[PDB]
Amino acid sequence: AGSIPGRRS
Amino acid sequence: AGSIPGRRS
Amino acid sequence: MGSMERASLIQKAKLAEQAERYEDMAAFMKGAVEKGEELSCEERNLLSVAYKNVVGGQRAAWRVLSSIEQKGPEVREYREKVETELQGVCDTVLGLLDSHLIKEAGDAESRVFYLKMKGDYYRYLAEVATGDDKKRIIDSARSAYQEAMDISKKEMPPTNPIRLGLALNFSVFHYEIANSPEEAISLAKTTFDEAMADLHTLSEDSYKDSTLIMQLLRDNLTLWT
Amino acid sequence: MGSMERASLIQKAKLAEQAERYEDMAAFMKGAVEKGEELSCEERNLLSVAYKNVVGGQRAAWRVLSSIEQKGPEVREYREKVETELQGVCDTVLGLLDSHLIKEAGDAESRVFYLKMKGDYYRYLAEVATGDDKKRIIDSARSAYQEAMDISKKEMPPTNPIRLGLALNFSVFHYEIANSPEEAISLAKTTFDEAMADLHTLSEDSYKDSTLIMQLLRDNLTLWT
Ligand SMILES: *Cc1ccc(S(=O)(=O)N2CCOc3ccccc32)cc1
Ligand SMILES: *Cc1ccc(S(=O)(=O)N2CCOc3ccccc32)cc1
Ligand SMILES: [Cl-]
Ligand SMILES: [Cl-]
Ligand SMILES: [Cl-]
Ligand SMILES: [Cl-]
Ligand SMILES: [Mg+2]
Ligand SMILES: [Mg+2]
Repeated sequence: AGSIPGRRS
Repeated sequence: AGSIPGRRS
Repeated sequence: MGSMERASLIQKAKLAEQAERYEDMAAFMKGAVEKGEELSCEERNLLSVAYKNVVGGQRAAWRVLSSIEQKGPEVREYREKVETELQGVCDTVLGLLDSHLIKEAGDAESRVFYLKMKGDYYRYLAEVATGDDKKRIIDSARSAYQEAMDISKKEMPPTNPIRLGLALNFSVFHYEIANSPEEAISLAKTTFDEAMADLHTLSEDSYKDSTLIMQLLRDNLTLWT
Repeated sequence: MGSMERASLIQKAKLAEQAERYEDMAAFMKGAVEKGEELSCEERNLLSVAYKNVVGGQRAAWRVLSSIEQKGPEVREYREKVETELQGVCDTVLGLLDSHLIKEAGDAESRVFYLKMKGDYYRYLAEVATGDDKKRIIDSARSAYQEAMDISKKEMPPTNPIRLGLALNFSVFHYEIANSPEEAISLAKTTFDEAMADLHTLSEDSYKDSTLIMQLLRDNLTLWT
């Protein structure tokens, strides 16, 4: 599962 | 321009 | 970095990001934090981006090595070396948060941001933990995320991107660390639904931010259900 | 790395590549070279892969920063920092080649491989050079590539992948460093044509290797013409 990325991209 | 890569990929 | 101006460290962190030099970025931002002043919103993002990218690469390498190890002493020794480096970076980030970012953070946005980071870096420590302190590491992550959740629910709208990213990461904690997949699914669903119902209040740019994170919640729900 | 066995350093270099930890890879291979024994074909490739990836990332970062600089002192200072690091890695590789890989390399395959590396790392130094030694750096690259070319033409078939990669890189040197685009085009064309005429002698696997590098020569010719 994915956590929040550092940047919107 | 491209030089030789480290690996065939 | 003690001899470099705060503003120069911030400027160089931005350059390091553009050059994809994330270890440099993290060192510049550590130096900026150590100047002792609070960080602005933009500066908090630079700090998080830098260390998230450094530890993210260490985690990916640890996972490659751990897989090989599971399948002489060299593989174990090298996995241990990468693991110790990863733990060192997590300890450094946690140390910055404890000295003294969290204690000086009074606004909900800053305090939630830092407590979310604290939960994340304890979660990264928990991913590699196997010893007598592993339960305590998991509980330290849980406690940080829980305090952040409590503040966010009282002080931020349900579409706030920090509140949404916190819920996203805490849901990953429940699923991947705490062996609580039902809690993870419940949190992601309730977060998604409460954000959906608040989108009508947002501008176009805020709508884009909130829906982007809602999609990340949905992506996890699709994987977990 | 003086206390680690040669075989363990080689094993860990292979693991580091799999984990995409190229700085570690380079450090392990430097330690292996410093054991003082010659390197096998596979070990030479590990050494080259490691440092080519490390310096390749430094070059990409230097180019980003140099572009920003061309478009306070911080940008120049940071470009200079990355440049000094890059020069240090190139100096380290050149030092390994000079102490004592080249002098112990008697077979055409090993000697050409190392002289091609020597040309490459002087070429990387030339990319960032601006001072009183810049002409000498360019000539050092030229001289290494030329010696490698002379050996390769006497001792290797025109489809040999090391001979082809050497010609590819020397052609890039002519175009990008020496301001000799016609020499670059001539070398790439003659290399391609002489390899084409020798493909009939090769097995399927050797054919695949030689045609892959021929395509790289063609890609450059298409960009340059
Ligand atoms: C933990 C967290 C959550 C959101 C943000 S952000 O600044 O609003 N931002 C950057 C990170 O990734 C994002 C994805 C989607 C929308 C906004 C963001 C920062 C930290
Ligand atoms: C300088 C050089 C040239 C070729 C080789 S290789 O081992 O034959 N190899 C690895 C590097 O990239 C390649 C592309 C296409 C075919 C073979 C290779 C090694 C070093
Ligand atoms: Cl090790
Ligand atoms: Cl404050
Ligand atoms: Cl600097
Ligand atoms: Cl020899
Ligand atoms: Mg000052
Ligand atoms: Mg020994």
